[PDB]
Amino acid sequence: VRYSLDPENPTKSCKSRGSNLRVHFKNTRETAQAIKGMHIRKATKYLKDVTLKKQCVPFRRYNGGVGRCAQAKQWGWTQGRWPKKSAEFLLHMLKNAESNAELKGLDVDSLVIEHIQVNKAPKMRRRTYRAHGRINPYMSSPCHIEMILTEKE
Amino acid sequence: SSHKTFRIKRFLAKKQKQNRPIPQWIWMKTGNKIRYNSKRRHWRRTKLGL
Amino acid sequence: SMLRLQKRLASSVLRCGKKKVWLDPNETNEIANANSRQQIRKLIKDGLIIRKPVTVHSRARCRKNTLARR
Amino acid sequence: NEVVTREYTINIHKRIHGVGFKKRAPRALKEIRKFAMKEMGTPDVRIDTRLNKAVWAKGIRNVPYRIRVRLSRKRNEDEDSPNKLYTLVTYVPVTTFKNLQTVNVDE
RNA sequence: UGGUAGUAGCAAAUAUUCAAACGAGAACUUUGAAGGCCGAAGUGGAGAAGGGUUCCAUGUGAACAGCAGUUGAACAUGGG
Ligand SMILES: [Mg+2]
Ligand SMILES: [Mg+2]
Ligand SMILES: [Mg+2]
Ligand SMILES: [Mg+2]
Ligand SMILES: [Mg+2]
Ligand SMILES: [Mg+2]
Ligand SMILES: [Mg+2]
Ligand SMILES: [Mg+2]
Ligand SMILES: [Mg+2]
Repeated sequence: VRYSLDPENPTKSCKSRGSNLRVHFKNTRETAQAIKGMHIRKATKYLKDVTLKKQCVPFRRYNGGVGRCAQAKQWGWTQGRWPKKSAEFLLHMLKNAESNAELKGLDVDSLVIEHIQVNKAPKMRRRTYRAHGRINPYMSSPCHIEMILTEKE
Repeated sequence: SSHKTFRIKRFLAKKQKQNRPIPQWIWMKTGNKIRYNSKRRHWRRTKLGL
Repeated sequence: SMLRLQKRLASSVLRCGKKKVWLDPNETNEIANANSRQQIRKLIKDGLIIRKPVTVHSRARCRKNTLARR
Repeated sequence: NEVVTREYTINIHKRIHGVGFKKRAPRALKEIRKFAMKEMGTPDVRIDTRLNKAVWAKGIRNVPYRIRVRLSRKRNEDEDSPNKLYTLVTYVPVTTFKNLQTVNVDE
């Protein structure tokens, strides 16, 4: 469909899209920024390390509240976490992008992620119960994820 | 209540038969705007009155 | 798979609660496709459904104490 | 070389000293599994039910201080997990845990 | 629709552990074993008022059950 920015060389580029994904936007954006400029294989093992709590995702923008971790120093940051389901979702997206590259007929081992973007999806409401007979929303924060990979040397 | 009267039981019977979903062949009509049955009743949200 | 139906049926036939009903952990596939009180009786006769013996509550200690009381 | 069987003794009292009463036995199982994974390079560790009964013989807040465990690294069966081999822990009923070396048993 | 903010919190009633099965996926389903609680004024078995298909079986896991769910008093089919 219509993406944010088209690849400069569409001949050797693959794309992936995910809409209305039940995963936190704030976690997804910051775990996407860490893997923004990574190689395809390096990103996948990074996500597995995040799932196994071996490498952390530095929280830079949505930094309020989240505590520190010893692994954050390698990123030059003081705060980080390990959102496993956020890592898993775009890990599946990376696999889907790799399949698209295989379908197009490109070299998988030369794919470097160039553009990855996370946007806010329409929130779906739920109900929570408070004191004095009050009702407040329990809104979710789903996100849209868009990714484009291009071959590099 | 297990000691239901005839009229109340008949009223509950009609409400139960009204609670069924819309068949899937209707929304293929030309002049149709019924995407779903909006007047469905659940025993835990709406108590039907009485 | 799912065995709540079989356990409830076995308890009803055995005239005891589901606490003492022992379902064979090996022939789960054989048990799972019973779904009828008539053929769980066949399973009972086969031995796949056994009621566990009542938990022991001995009064031997009580009787020994009452002997000293007397 | 890799399919081996060896038995040790585990000082549960040392490994759970200071944990809460409602957490002693579950942590004792975790420490037994952690010890097996630490001494044998295999994250896949399975604890026998008889060993589970032996650990929980007294109660959640009361466990034997020392327990004899036969630890065996075995070649994995079908349904190929990433771990090419697994480890099995078996309880060894022993009267006294005195002058007991970590002997290596043989087939 | 934002900052608050991925924050407050998800802390009333002692407590879960192990192996297997289905399953693509299991701290949460099922089985078996162990350890527990309610302790016959019960966390048991049955009624009246009240609710009205919530009862039973199969399938789904789109939405809900403030985590997740192979589970449901959820949804769809048929009975009673
Ligand atoms: Mg800030
Ligand atoms: Mg603050
Ligand atoms: Mg509240
Ligand atoms: Mg109120
Ligand atoms: Mg908090
Ligand atoms: Mg509470
Ligand atoms: Mg009852
Ligand atoms: Mg039911
Ligand atoms: Mg939930």
